[PDB]
Amino acid sequence: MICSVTGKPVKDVLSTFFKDRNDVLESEVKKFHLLATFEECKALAADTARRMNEYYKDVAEPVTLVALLTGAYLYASLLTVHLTFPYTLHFVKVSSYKGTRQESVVFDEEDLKQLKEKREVVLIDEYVDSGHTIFSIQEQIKHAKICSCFVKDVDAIKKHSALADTKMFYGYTPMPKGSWLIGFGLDDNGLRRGWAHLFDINLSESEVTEFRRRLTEHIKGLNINGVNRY
Amino acid sequence: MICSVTGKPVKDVLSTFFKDRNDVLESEVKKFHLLATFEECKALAADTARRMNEYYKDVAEPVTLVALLTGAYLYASLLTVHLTFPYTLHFVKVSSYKGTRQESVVFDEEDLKQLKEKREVVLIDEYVDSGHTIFSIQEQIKHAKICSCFVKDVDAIKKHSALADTKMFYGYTPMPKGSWLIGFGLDDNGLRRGWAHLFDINLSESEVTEFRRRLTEHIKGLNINGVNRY
Ligand SMILES: Nc1nc2c([C@@H]3N[C@H](COP(=O)(O)O)[C@@H](O)[C@H]3O)c[nH]c2c(=O)[nH]1
Ligand SMILES: Nc1nc2c([C@@H]3N[C@H](COP(=O)(O)O)[C@@H](O)[C@H]3O)c[nH]c2c(=O)[nH]1
Ligand SMILES: [Mg+2]
Ligand SMILES: [Mg+2]
Repeated sequence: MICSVTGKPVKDVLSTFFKDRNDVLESEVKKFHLLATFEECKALAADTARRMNEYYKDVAEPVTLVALLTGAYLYASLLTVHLTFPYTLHFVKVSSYKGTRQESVVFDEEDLKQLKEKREVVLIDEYVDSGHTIFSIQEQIKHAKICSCFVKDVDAIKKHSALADTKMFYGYTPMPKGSWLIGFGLDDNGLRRGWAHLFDINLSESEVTEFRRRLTEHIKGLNINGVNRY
Repeated sequence: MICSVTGKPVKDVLSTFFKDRNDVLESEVKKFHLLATFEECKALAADTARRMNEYYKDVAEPVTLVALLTGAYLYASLLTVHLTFPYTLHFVKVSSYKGTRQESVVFDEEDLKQLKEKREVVLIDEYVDSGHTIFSIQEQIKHAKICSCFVKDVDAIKKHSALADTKMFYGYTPMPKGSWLIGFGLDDNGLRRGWAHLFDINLSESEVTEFRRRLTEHIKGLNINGVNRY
C-alpha cells in the first residue's frame, strides 16, 4: 500500500493526485485503481535504460530508436534521457488493421523502407499486451528489437518461433489478465494520457493489491543507483 | 554557478552528467555549454502547465494538443503530466518545404482537416526560434494557440500582424543571439536528443554566464510549488 520508490502511502499519492482537478468528476475518482506510481514507472524505465546502455556501449554507429505514436511518447521521454550511447530518435504513426485471419500493423511506406535499412533498430512502445502489434512489426522488420516498459506475458510472446530470437528490453512483466490500463501515456478514450501514474479500471481490489505486492518487491530489489544523472 | 532549482553547483551537475558516457568523446565535452539544467527546464514546463491549467480550468470540451515532432516529445511529456483539464494529444511529423518566397509546414491532409474543426487547438513545441514553423501552421490553422518551453524572441514574433493576436504560453525568453541549442529533445545533427539539460554549442563563456544570470533571476521568482503532484 506504499510507493516502492518514495515510501509515500498510495492513498497519499492519490489524495495529492486528485486534489482539485478539472479533468475528472469526484464521482469517477474511485473508478481508477493505481497499479504503479509515476516514480515507480520512472524506476522501471531507468532500469531498462541501464540494460540498453550496457548492450550498446560499444556500438560504432548510432542506433535507430523508433517509437510508435501516440502513447509511447511518455515512456520514450523517461527512457531516452538516461541513454548513454549514440542514437537517433523518431516517431511513426501506424494503423492497426484487423483482418479475418490476423491483425496487422500498417506503416507509412517510406517509414518502413527507412527502418528496414538500419542494422540496429529498436521499436519503443510503452506496453506490449497481446503482442499482435510487435508480432506484425516483427514479420515486417525481422531484425527489429523491442523496448517496452510493460509486457503482459513474455513467455506468451516467446512462444512464437518468429519472436523467439527477437531481443526485447523491457521494464516489467507480467501484467494482470483482465485489466484495462489508462495513464502513463495510455489514453482513456483519448483523454488522460498525462495522468502519469499507471491506472487500471477493470481489476478487483485483491488483484490490484496482488499486482502491487509483486511490483513493489521487484522495484525494491533494483540497482539503478547512478543511472539518473539529473 | 548553481542550478536555480536544486542549488547544486553546475560544475557538479556537469561532471555527473558526463561521467563514463559512450555518446561523446572526452575532447568534445567542452563543446557543450549548459544553458539550463533539466531541473530548471522542468520548472519552466511546470510553469507553463500552471498557466494552461488556469486558462482552461473551465473548458467545456477537451482541448486539442498538437505537439511538433520530433523535438517536442520531451517537453510534451513534461507539460502534459501536469495538466489538469481535459485534452487529447496528437503529434504531427509535418514536413518543412523551403520555397523561394517562404518556408511552409506541410500537414497530412486529414490531420489538418481535423484540427481546423476544433475550437481550442494548442501547438506544443520545445523551442520557437525563427518562428517560420508556427508562422506557417498559423496561417493554416488561424485559431491555433502556442505553448513553447523556450522562445528566441517573443517581441520579434509578435511583430507579425498574423501572430499578434495568437495566444502564446511560454516558459522562458529570450534566448542568446547566435546560440544553437542541443539537448532537451533538440538534436545535435540527429544525436543527443536525450541529453536532458539544454546546451548551446555556439556561445562564449561570458555569453552563457549572462544568460544563466537572467534565467536564474526568472526561476527563483517562479511560483509552481504544488503543480507537481508526483
Ligand atoms: N489504454 C490502453 N491501451 C492499450 C493498448 C494499446 N495497444 C498497443 C499494442 O497492443 P498489443 O500488444 O495488444 O498489440 C499498446 O501499446 C497500447 O498503445 C493495449 N492494451 C491497452 C490497455 O489496457 N489500455
Ligand atoms: N537542434 C536545434 N534545433 C532547433 C530548432 C528546430 N526547428 C523547429 C522550428 O524552428 P523555427 O521556429 O525556427 O521555425 C523547432 O521545433 C526545433 O525542433 C530551432 N532552433 C533550433 C536550435 O537552435 N537547435
Ligand atoms: Mg503502445
Ligand atoms: Mg490508445
